[PDB]
Amino acid sequence: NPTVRWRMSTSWPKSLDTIYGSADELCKRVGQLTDGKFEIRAFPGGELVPSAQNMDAVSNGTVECNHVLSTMYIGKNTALTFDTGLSFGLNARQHNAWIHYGGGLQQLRELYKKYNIVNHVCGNVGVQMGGWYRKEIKSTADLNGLNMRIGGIGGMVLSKLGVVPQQIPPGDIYPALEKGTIDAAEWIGPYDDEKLGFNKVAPYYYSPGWFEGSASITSMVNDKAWEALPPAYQAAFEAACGEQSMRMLANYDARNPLALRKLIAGGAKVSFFPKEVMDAVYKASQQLWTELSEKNPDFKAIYPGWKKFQEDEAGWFRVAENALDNYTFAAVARAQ
Amino acid sequence: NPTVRWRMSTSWPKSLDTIYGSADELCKRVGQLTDGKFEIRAFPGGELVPSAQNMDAVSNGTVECNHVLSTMYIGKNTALTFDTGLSFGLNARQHNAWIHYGGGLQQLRELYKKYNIVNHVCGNVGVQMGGWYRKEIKSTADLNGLNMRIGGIGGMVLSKLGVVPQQIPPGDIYPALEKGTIDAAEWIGPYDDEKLGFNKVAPYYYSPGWFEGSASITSMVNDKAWEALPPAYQAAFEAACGEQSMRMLANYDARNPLALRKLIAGGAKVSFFPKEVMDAVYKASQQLWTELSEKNPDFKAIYPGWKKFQEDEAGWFRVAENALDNYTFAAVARAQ
Ligand SMILES: O=C(O)c1ccccn1
Ligand SMILES: [Ca+2]
Repeated sequence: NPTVRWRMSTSWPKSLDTIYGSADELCKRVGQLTDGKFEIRAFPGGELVPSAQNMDAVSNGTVECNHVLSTMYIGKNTALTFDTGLSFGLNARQHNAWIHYGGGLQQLRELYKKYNIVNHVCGNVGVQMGGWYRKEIKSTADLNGLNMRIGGIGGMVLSKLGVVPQQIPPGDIYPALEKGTIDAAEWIGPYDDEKLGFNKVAPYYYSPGWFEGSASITSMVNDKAWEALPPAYQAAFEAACGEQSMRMLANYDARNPLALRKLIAGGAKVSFFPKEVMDAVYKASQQLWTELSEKNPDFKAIYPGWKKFQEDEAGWFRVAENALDNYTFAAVARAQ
Repeated sequence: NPTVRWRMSTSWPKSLDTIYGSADELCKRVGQLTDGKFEIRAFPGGELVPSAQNMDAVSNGTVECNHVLSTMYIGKNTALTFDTGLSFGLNARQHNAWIHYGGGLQQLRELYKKYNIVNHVCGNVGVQMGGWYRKEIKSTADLNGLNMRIGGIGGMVLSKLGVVPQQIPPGDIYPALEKGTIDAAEWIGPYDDEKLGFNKVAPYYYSPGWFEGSASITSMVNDKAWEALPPAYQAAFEAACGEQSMRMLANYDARNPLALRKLIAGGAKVSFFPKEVMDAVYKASQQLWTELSEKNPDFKAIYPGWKKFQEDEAGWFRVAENALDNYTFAAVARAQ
């Protein structure tokens, strides 16, 4: 097999040894699998192109691949939200099940042909936190008029409640929050959020980030770059992505607990969103799916099967996984 | 003309097709990664050696690797329980986090090296069910004298409450339930149980299966066979295992819900173990760990750190992950 050299434009700061670290691991593994012959170099967000351009830069061949949240690019097609995740959507396990064994990947591949891309799921961050605020969120009144940084489809939901959302890139969130040009910000969770500093300027940390059931990460590959690879190199990339689909989330799961404990020790006020706020955003989410199905044939094509899959998945996880986890987590706490 | 040729002795009949199929996928991916030059052939349980001998067969070099449930070999060393999962143990995500980012893999590698093995995690079954019961379980009194097909660690815990674990060939479980020779049987979960029709002869299908936690699947590799591989072939095996750690579970997550629907349509009564029963089996499990730790320094050395990891994980998952999943699963049910 030949020597192949690619650039991977990520959307993340190097400081995030979780999500960026996973991109680096992916590249390293592809190298190992090919004796260094398939060399992919990852670049932090903003280095090669602004992260807002990471999809376009893959479609036009500027870079061979990226490492992104696909719904940053929601302005291209709202059906991209099936790739990243829907609000109150599938959890990480259920999402990977839908993708690989429920027909999701093939439906997304068809979508991505419109953009000269071959997509691969390559990570997940799980259920996100609800973000950082300067005041208590007691009711939906506290969301009306809020200038909030939020990535993904959740912005579209929150706009219905009067939030003014923006997908400001990660490295730019803290300076805006610090300056006060945004009032609130969500990123991912305790480990990453501590790295970026939001707790220094915002006292309240809410949970859960309903914004996605899980935030799944995608590597978009230029379709001509993909085609040019020999079969073993395609397999290397696929397997490395499948592996990071476990490993990235495993790193978050390992690292987040201590980070939260430290955030609380340092003064963060951690609270659940009130039930009434949860109900309001849930209802707004359901209204959004009705709208997107009516307006976007690509969303309409995927939604019904996706919805049936969620219904089946949720029913089963409620019976077994969650029956056990809810019991065990409480028993472990009592025993502590 | 392969460069390396290995045999993989699995513990499964091909009819356990989610698990055996994953072993096949693993071997196929390794072939893809190496243009067929690292050839691994999988074999069903018993074809090369009995499944009970799969660990020793690898230790002795009879075969290069296996595909097994490590708790089958707890008679050799009870610390192997940490590889597969403890009763009321980690969930699948938490186990993979412990293994890859929490120090678990290194602790298990040190244990396995003494048996001439390099171990890799390569799958997870997810939470299984509590089994098929002819009669309702209302309290721990109903466990005393219960003749239940169950083994391993679950049997050891339940025996403390007066259950009499039963050993019976797989094809004899259905007729044994039909005749009332046994009162109850655990097999696996909906996908596999559906093929055997236990619902037709023992309608109460109890949840959750706490017995095995979220059982992880291991490939034990002979250490000299492992060391003899070219590094790209080591990486191929590692990556294929990391990938199957996601894919096997994804396939069970996709498959189990349809099977559960079929079981319910055949008369399965999904039932939940009462709180009093759950508390009693949790307590009995903790007594077992105390005893295993007192008897085996290898178990004692791992347990406290594993327990702390579980406490840390449970504390964090309660904040966001389970907060959202519990909300969503309930909402999805209402909308359906
Ligand atoms: O832009 C975001 O909000 C983001 C990106 C990656 C993962 C989760 N969230
Ligand atoms: Ca986010």
